[PDB]
Amino acid sequence: MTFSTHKVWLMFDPRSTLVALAAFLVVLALLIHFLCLGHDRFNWLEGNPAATK
Amino acid sequence: MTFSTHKVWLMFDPRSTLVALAAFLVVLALLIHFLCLGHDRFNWLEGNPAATK
Amino acid sequence: MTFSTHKVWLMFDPRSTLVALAAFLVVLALLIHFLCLGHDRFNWLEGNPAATK
Amino acid sequence: MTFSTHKVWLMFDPRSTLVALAAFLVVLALLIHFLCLGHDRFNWLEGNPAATK
Amino acid sequence: MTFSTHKVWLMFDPRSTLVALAAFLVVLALLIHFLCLGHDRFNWLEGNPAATK
Amino acid sequence: HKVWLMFDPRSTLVALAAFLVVLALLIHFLCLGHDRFNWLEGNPAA
Amino acid sequence: MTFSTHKVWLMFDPRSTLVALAAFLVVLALLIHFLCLGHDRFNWLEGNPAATK
Amino acid sequence: MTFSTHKVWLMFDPRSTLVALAAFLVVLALLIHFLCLGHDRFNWLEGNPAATK
Amino acid sequence: SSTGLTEAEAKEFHAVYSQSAAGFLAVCAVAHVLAWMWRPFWPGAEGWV
Amino acid sequence: SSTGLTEAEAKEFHAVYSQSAAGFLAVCAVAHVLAWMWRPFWPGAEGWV
Amino acid sequence: SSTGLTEAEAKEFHAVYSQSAAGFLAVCAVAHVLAWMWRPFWPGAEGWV
Amino acid sequence: AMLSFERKYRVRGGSLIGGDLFDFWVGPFYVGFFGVTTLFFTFVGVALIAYGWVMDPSDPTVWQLSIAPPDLSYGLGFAPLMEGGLWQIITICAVGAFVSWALREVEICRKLGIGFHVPFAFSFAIAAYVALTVVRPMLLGAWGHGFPYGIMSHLDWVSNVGYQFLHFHYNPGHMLGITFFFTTALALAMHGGLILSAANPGKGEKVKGPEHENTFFRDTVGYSIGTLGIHRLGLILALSAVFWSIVCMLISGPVWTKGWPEWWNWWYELPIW
Amino acid sequence: MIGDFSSYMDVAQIVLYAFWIFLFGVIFYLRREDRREGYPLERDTDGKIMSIGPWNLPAPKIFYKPQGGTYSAPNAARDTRAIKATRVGNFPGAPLDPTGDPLVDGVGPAAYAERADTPDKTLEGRTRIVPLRTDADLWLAPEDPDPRGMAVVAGCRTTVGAVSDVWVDRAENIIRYLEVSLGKTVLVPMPMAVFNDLTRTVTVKSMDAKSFANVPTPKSAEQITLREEDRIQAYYAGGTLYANK
Amino acid sequence: STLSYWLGKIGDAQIGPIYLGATGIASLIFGFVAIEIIGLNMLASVDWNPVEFLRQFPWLALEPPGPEHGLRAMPPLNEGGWWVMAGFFLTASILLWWVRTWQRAKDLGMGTHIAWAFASAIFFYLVLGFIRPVMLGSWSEAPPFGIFPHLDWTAAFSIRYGNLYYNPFHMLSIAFLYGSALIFAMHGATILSVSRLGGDREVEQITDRGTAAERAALFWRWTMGFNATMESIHRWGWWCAVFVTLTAGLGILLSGTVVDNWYLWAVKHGVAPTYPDVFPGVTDPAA
Ligand code: BCL
Ligand code: BCL
Ligand code: BCL
Ligand code: BCL
Ligand code: BCL
Ligand code: BCL
Ligand SMILES: CC[C@H]1c2cc3[nH]c4c(c3C)C(=O)[C@H](C(=O)OC)c4c3nc(cc4[nH]c(cc(n2)[C@@H]1C)c(C(C)=O)c4C)[C@@H](C)[C@@H]3CCC(=O)OC/C=C(\C)CCC[C@H](C)CCC[C@H](C)CCCC(C)C
Ligand SMILES: COC(C)(C)C/C=C/C(C)=C/C=C/C(C)=C/C=C/C(C)=C/C=C\C=C(C)\C=C\C=C(C)\C=C\C=C(C)\C=C\CC(C)(C)OC
Ligand SMILES: CCCCCCCCCCCCCCCCCC
Ligand SMILES: CCCCCCCCCCCCCCCCCC
Ligand SMILES: CCCCCCCCCCCCCCCCCC
Ligand SMILES: [Fe+3]
Ligand SMILES: [Mg+2]
Repeated sequence: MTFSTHKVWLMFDPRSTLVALAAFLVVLALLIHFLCLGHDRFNWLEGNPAATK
Repeated sequence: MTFSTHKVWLMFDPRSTLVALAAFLVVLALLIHFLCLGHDRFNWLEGNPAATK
Repeated sequence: MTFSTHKVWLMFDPRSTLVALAAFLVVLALLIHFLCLGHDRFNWLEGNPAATK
Repeated sequence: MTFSTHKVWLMFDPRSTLVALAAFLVVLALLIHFLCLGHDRFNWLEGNPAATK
Repeated sequence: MTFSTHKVWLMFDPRSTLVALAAFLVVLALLIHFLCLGHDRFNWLEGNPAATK
Repeated sequence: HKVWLMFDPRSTLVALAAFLVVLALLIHFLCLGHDRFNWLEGNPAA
Repeated sequence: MTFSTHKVWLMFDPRSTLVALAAFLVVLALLIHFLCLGHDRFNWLEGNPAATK
Repeated sequence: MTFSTHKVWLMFDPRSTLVALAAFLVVLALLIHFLCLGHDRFNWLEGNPAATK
Repeated sequence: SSTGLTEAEAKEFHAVYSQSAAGFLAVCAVAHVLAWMWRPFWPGAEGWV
Repeated sequence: SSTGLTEAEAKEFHAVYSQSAAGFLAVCAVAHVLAWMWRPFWPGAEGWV
Repeated sequence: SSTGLTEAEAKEFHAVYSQSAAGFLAVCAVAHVLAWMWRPFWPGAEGWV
Repeated sequence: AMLSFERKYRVRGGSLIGGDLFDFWVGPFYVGFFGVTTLFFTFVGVALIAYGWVMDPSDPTVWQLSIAPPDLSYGLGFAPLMEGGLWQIITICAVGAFVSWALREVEICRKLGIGFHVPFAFSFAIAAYVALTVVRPMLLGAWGHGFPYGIMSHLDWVSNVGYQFLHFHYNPGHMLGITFFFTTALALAMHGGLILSAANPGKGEKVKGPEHENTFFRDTVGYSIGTLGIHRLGLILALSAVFWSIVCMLISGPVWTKGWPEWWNWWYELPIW
Repeated sequence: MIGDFSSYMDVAQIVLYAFWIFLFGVIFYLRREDRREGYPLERDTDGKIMSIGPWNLPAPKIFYKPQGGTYSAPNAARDTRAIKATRVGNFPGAPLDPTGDPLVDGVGPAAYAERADTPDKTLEGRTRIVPLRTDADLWLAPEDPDPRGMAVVAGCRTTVGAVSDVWVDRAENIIRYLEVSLGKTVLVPMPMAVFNDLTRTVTVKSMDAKSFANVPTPKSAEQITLREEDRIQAYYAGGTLYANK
Repeated sequence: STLSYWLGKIGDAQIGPIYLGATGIASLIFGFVAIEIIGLNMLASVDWNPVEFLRQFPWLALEPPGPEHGLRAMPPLNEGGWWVMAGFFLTASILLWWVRTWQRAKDLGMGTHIAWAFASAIFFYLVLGFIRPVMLGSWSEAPPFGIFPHLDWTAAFSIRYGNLYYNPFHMLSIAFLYGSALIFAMHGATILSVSRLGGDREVEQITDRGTAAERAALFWRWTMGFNATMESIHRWGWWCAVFVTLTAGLGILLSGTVVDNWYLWAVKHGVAPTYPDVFPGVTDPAA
């Protein structure tokens, strides 16, 4: 999919694509934030020193 | 979605979208408040010192 | 499946095929990232020394 | 099945056979990769010394 | 229900009311007799001294 | 009142009687469950 | 049933009689082989001394 | 069933009889191989000494 | 209306129900006063001492 | 045919799909080169020493 | 309307329910004043000291 | 259109997201958006279970495989992937897959024009799993309270949690759940036997109808539940069993912290005696 | 030792494997019984019957029906009625689109089975589902509200008519259908109706005013066949997908 | 033949009449003798006080003979003889009730499927009380006739034979009980969902398939890839319920007779999980 491939929406439903993409992006963002929270250096709410080893 | 994309609601039902968005926002707000409460520096009810090491 | 085999889409439905392919690729990427996260040398968020023995 | 046995596809559906073959091949590849990962000499991500005994 | 409210039975069936009242009174009497039997001072069959402390 | 032109007097009375009997039993059990108010065990008040 | 009573099969269905008889015979043979295996003197695979006491 | 009793197939369906006999033979072969594996002297993969005593 | 009672019947039933409830509450109030006289059930600042 | 597409439609769809897949694979190859430069992922005879 | 109750019967019912609810709230306010006179329930800075 | 009567039923509709992109079948299975999410979560979870299996140093068999939850010291936080994080991620994926399965069943029910009794009943099993792995752990303040994901190790978790109260048989909710589970098997046996007896009356007998079905139970126990009442009764029995299991596990630890036999002192020393 | 065959094998393991064989045989038998309806399978693209082994398809069993007749399962009968729905390209798994009115045609959730064209009977041979106006031995329990006379509201909040009678199952003493005279008479399946005794209304949210005007009707006004029952119930079930939308 | 409004809401309202017959009367006589024995032993165990009986009824029981009596055919009464009599009379009443159910099925022209489903439960009950004690030669291995006591027996049976969780037939019986609940919830929900299509009339759907049976089959085919028929799901449920008690009897037969420690049996067969040694230096002080 590119800036010029506008005819993708003649095949793929815009509604399903938008609702599936939004769900996937929210799930991915939550997963990555939790993975960052699960490690010593990147847990910003915990505030460990950056040099963790 | 922007200030000028008013024809979204010709594609998405305004009411089901509103209720789903309300549910999502409430759940997200609860999750973020609980994440703040689960960490020492941001639990405003426990009142730990801001500098937590 | 090569660059010149365009008639595969007369047999495989582009919509179903791409939904399955996107799902498989995303899940495979997640698995391979989790495998790197589960090992000492390749967990980039834990940041162990490269020489793990 | 050989190079000259083109008439398999008058007996086996090409599309369903391709889906079944793709599923079997990916499952077998994952099985063998996990079997390699579960052994100290062939876990390339753990990187044990080759001479494990 | 008092002496002058003879018209209760125009709204409450006398036979069902009598049966329910008899059952309730028997159960209540059994409950209070068991309550007396379950305490040292008012168990007349066990015959403990009244001064039980 | 016209309460009984909307709520059935019989059923309301039988439900209220059941509720009151259950409540009385529960409060009497609550009193018997404390040493100060167990009038049958007869513990000292203080 | 003897060598001369050939009119049993006018009473019992041959096909189902043989299926049931084969099932019974196989189950009994398995049971007796396992009964022999369950005893020290007759377990031919364990090979205990024939003198067992 | 002997070499000359060819009319048994007018009583037993050849397809189902072959399938059932194959299933029984495979199950019996697996059972006997596993009972051999379950004894020290006849487990050819463990390689215990023949004199198990 | 909703229940098959005439307004006069409902008024009579309400009169009797109110009388019975007032009697029940008066007996309960006297019972609670008697129970307080037996043993007070609201503790002071020191407790039951 | 079976999918309801015309060979002309299938050809254009395959052009777009082929370009997208080739770009995805090129990005994956670049990411793999970057990951190898970060930390090589095939051990020697002695491991990660 | 959606209930089928007449707009005047609903008015009578709301009048009676309003009186009942106001009496209930007055009794609750009296009970809360009495409970505060028994033991105040908002601690100071020192707590229950 | 696989079954001999399936073609006329395979139409568009039933989607919970309002779209035709995922409306299709792969073999007998119906694929939805929630079917895709179910497969996503399922393959992630199964692959992570396999990863935890091959990374186990003790070389366990399929029975001895165990992905254990984090330590209780990690609280409701995040554990290392090899120290409970894998269990946490598999729990999240399992919850997602089960909810997606229920929503896909809702989609299939909407397509077939039938009631949503099946997704609703499966929601009770999902609620039991959630109460075991998410809700009870948060009530107790640690994800380490969930059971390990292993065929045989979750039995050890059950055993030790039961013996943490010295006699789990004396839990009242446990008693109610066991009563309802055994009654569900009793009722299922009775119902299956009655329908099989009506449909297979024997030789020389015609297929019996509702009169015979009701007569058999009125002649045996003295009451007939009917043909619609038996299925409501069975659904209610199974749902009550799972609900009382949830109650008994939510009162063990969050509520009761002592031996379960001594809870019955409420009855042994009831104020009556 | 007591229950041992070797240093590894023992009696419990062998009994467990014997139960494994028995359980797998029982599952095989059960799966054979699962294939008494709808098999052999057919392809989604041309309707070609797929070959199933005689070890997976059981021999037909004969049901001697209570009122006469013999039903066999499997029966070699296949539903081949023309479905009034189309799809673009015969791709396996592609769902169909109704050409006209899916409710009248019986497409999808409105599809129905060609059952017996005779009314269902009881043990004594009298019609099982009959309107209450015909039978005097059957009445309605005074503890429950009487549906008759209640207004009928569709899913569009429109009063489409009133309940004129109730059709009762004489074999189970249960109301099966509601006879509704449209403000010309239709049968509403009771599971598809919600009753409100305070406002005296019956809500059928699966129908619109347009769909009520096309509900199939029985040939007789005191007699309904199993096929008519099946068609009416399928119509109201398909209304959940095709009416208010 | 009275009616019941409350029972008429969940199902039918008619309670009765009940046909007892000869085997029914015999079963009632035997069972009443058993119940009288059990209840009078319970009441005598609190020294006849009904206040104490009400207090302690869950804790009361009729207790089996001790191990010192073995399989003595009739031990002394107050040493397990009452238990042996109650077990005999209960077994006779249960067997006569099974014959009664078989006969009721036969006289109605119906199949004897409920009778043979009851036979599985009777087999489990017999293994629990009679058959296993005979093989082990001890009445003491049988459950008491009491509410909390048979739970104590359950726990002590699991403890005695090394964590009955490791009994493979206990695992199978638990799988079959969970599957009974699963299948019966599935079937109840499926039939209730197609009740708008006449799905509760299942036997009419068996001999004449309607859209209810077709949609019920297709829901499960589209959900999990396979389905049953309107009659086959009942065979599924029947077999699942039968296997519960069949595997229960099989796993109780094997406990103490061929397997004495189930956890060690699982250790031998590679079933018991091994956990990291958190307590490194703990050994048996009596070794
Ligand atoms: C808030 C007032 C308007 C609105 C005004 C604008 C304006 C102006 C812009 C956007 C842009 C975007 N909007 Mg908007 N947008 C609205 C409602 C939405 C909703 C929704 C369902 O409610 C969604 C999912 C979005 C999503 C988006 C993104 C897809 C897009 C760029 C992503 C981004 O910048 O950050 C990532 C987004 C998220 C993580 C979630 C989205 C959160 C909010 C609602 C997005 C608006 C943020 C915007 C940048 C701030 C400007 C609004 C000010 C309050 C005036 N908008 C409402 C109707 N939106 C930008 C764009 O089109 O890119 C070129 C842009 O310039
Ligand atoms: C990427 C751009 C083109 C493409 C361009 C080519 C070219 C050119 C060739 C192939 C060949 C093959 N392709 Mg290709 N291929 C495409 C998309 C696919 C898809 C799919 C559903 O996306 C699949 C399953 C495949 C599968 C395959 C293999 C079956 C086959 C030989 C196996 C192999 O060499 O590597 C093993 C397979 C894997 C590790 C997994 C397969 C997935 C990837 C996409 C394989 C393509 C890699 C290809 C060799 C690299 C060329 C692309 C460059 C980036 C420019 N292709 C797209 C349409 N493909 C070769 C062939 O026919 O053999 C003689 C060949 O010469
Ligand atoms: C690879 C390109 C050709 C092909 C070319 C050949 C040639 C040449 C030969 C075979 C032969 C066989 N092929 Mg072939 N075969 C193909 C695809 C298949 C597929 C499939 C579903 O994809 C299957 C199951 C098979 C199976 C088989 C075996 C049944 C058979 C002999 C078994 C064997 O040698 O090893 C056991 C098989 C397996 C363990 C699994 C099979 C997997 C692969 C695909 C088998 C390839 C074997 C063959 C030597 C490939 C080398 C070809 C070189 C490029 C020249 N082929 C494709 C179409 N195949 C041989 C034969 O028929 O004997 C007389 C033979 O000489
Ligand atoms: C073996 C080949 C013949 C056969 C030839 C004979 C002859 C000859 C005699 C019998 C006799 C008997 N047969 Mg015969 N019998 C056959 C098959 C059967 C089958 C069967 C379902 O297959 C059954 C249940 C029986 C049953 C019986 C017994 C009821 C009866 C003697 C009891 C006995 O010996 O105790 C043990 C039995 C069992 C534990 C069960 C049966 C096992 C076998 C099959 C019984 C055969 C025993 C027989 C003496 C062997 C004779 C064969 C020799 C080569 C001559 N037969 C076939 C058809 N059978 C005897 C008789 O009728 O007495 C007056 C007798 O003289
Ligand atoms: C002799 C028994 C007479 C009777 C004669 C009277 C008289 C006189 C009075 C009442 C009053 C009341 N009666 Mg009366 N009452 C009767 C039967 C009942 C029954 C019943 C279903 O049997 C009930 C529920 C009631 C209930 C009530 C109360 C609601 C009400 C005041 C509460 C109370 O005094 O103590 C609480 C109630 C209970 C704990 C349960 C009821 C117990 C008994 C049955 C109530 C009798 C109490 C009464 C003082 C007895 C005095 C009779 C003497 C001959 C004077 N009565 C019969 C018909 N009842 C009083 C009243 O209306 O006040 C304005 C009142 O003055
Ligand atoms: C963001 C604005 C445009 C867009 C602009 C472009 C441009 C320009 C290009 C692509 C190209 C690609 N796009 Mg794009 N693309 C869009 C939305 C999508 C969506 C989607 C459903 O949201 C998907 C699956 C894709 C998929 C893809 C890939 C298959 C392909 C190359 C793979 C890759 O680089 O990373 C792997 C893919 C992923 C990890 C998932 C996709 C993630 C993002 C959205 C990929 C876009 C990267 C693009 C270079 C960023 C340009 C946006 C800038 C902010 C201006 N695009 C939208 C419509 N896209 C390239 C191509 O086909 O050439 C060979 C290319 O040059
Ligand atoms: C509430 C009443 C009963 C109930 C009901 C019920 N269950 C149901 C249904 C209903 C009505 C369905 O419709 C649905 C179904 O389709 O059944 C065929 C389902 C179902 N009941 C199932 C099983 C099941 N039900 C159980 C119990 C019960 N189900 C209750 C007793 C149990 C028990 C007691 O153990 C099990 C195992 C499935 C067959 C099915 C749901 C299938 C499903 O969710 O599929 C999507 C998920 C996957 C394909 C796999 C996901 C895997 C994860 C990503 C990783 C693994 C996580 C897991 C926690 C690991 C566990 C390890 C060890 C603990 C073993
Ligand atoms: C005072 O009491 C009155 C009169 C009011 C009556 C009331 C009675 C009451 C309240 C009774 C209550 C009973 C209760 C609560 C019983 C609970 C029992 C439970 C829970 C039992 C659980 C399990 C028991 C089992 C499995 C027992 C099985 C026993 C068997 C199978 C024994 C078989 C014995 C045989 C066959 C003996 C044969 C005789 C021989 C052959 C030995 O003779 C030589
Ligand atoms: C959804 C609510 C989540 C609440 C999380 C509370 C626990 C997180 C903080 C305590 C556990 C981590 C402590 C620090 C460990 C090392 C740094 C990751
Ligand atoms: C190798 C083990 C094979 C086990 C096969 C088990 C088959 C069980 C079949 C049970 C049902 C039989 C038919 C009953 C029909 C109704 C009769 C009234
Ligand atoms: C022509 C297609 C016929 C159907 C093929 C697919 C069948 C899929 C069956 C899925 C369910 C299998 C469940 C097995 C559970 C075993 C215990 C884990
Ligand atoms: Fe059923
Ligand atoms: Mg031995």
